[PDB]
Amino acid sequence: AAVLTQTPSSVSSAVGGTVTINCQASQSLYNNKNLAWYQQKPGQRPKLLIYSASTLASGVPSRFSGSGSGTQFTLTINGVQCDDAATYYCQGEFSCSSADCNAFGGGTEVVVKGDPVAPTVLIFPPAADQVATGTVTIVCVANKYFPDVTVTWEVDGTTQTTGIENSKTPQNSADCTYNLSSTLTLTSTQYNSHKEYTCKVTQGTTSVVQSFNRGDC
Amino acid sequence: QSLEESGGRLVTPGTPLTLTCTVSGFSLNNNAMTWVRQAPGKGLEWIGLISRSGITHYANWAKGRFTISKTSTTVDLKITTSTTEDTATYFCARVDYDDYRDWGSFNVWGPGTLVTVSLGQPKAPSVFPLAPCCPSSTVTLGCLVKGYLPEPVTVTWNSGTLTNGVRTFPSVRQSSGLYSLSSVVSVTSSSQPVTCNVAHPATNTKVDKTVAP
Amino acid sequence: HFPQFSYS
Repeated sequence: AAVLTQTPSSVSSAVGGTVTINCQASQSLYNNKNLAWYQQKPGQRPKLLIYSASTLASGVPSRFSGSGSGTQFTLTINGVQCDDAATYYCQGEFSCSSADCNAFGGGTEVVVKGDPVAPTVLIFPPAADQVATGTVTIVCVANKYFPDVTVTWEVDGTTQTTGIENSKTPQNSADCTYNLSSTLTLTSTQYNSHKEYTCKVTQGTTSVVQSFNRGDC
Repeated sequence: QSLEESGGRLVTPGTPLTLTCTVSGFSLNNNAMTWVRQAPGKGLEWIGLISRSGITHYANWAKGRFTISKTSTTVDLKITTSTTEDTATYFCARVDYDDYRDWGSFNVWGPGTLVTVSLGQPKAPSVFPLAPCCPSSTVTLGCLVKGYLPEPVTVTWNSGTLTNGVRTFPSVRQSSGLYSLSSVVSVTSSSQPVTCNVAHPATNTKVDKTVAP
Repeated sequence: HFPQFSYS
């Protein structure tokens, strides 16, 4: 068989920094140099950046470059920008007679560190028609922030240990910021038998909190 | 110059699936094509390809369960027997070689079509408004889109004419196997009510919810 | 031979 071992699996870089990603083939590539690199923005299709190890594809900025031959290949981003937050994949062609004709590396998630921005927080009590369904879902949003946050929920002061689902938007292409939704799901019986619902968003040491009382909304 | 995949749907484990890639702007008589997939949250995985003259090549993992065929304007992927691990977005792509050289790459891609191999039946979302607890000058409103299967849904605001200040979060699959997401929009106190439009192709449903502070 | 894909 034939594989590409791509390292690192993830990396974070400040704006203006340099990121190099490595692809090591387990056997020589077809034509010695047929290794390509793709960018994939979250939820989007892959886009070819580099082919034949070092050739820049159509519509690719000059800060991307590639090098290598034989079994060791690299992609470099020279002066990373917020828009470069993405997952990158190498792809090698092999002789079809001796291996799979093509394979991908496992990917590298690149996080770009922009200017620090503290979140603001919003909490959304359940619409009136939820509780009759037997389940209640409360939503908390953390707005426009960098770096990452942690979210905790408190129901009458008790930190919740289940029922929480988080979803983070892709980093903003201009300023690197995230947005986050955090959802707490309870039974209607649980919801109706507690009062204070708190979403706590912590960045480093600094927490921001939003709360409501079921009685008030 | 463009590719479009179709056929993604909810699939019962053990049953067959055919996907199609419709090609615009070139003929498959002159262009090799490949299928690639990506499981949710995972990496790209090569499946197989078909040459200009119709020679097929498959990944060893795929041989015998995946079949590619084509016309001059379409290329298909048939999965003989599907399993949970086949849940993925499936992409078609042009393979970049000619009679003089092989560049090695896949240089034109479709948007992908989503295959969900799972127990369950198609289930339409429940849509609930999101609004703050009880005027503020600037307010975020939204819609929670809960309990649907399969992906995707599409959420627009005011029929797609409200764009600025929208954040539609990635879906999350709950432990039940159903999906949920929220979409929020920032408005101001001078705004008229905002309407979220939630479409779920798998159930041919379209639901509107109008939200105001 | 070449293109490699155009041979079984």
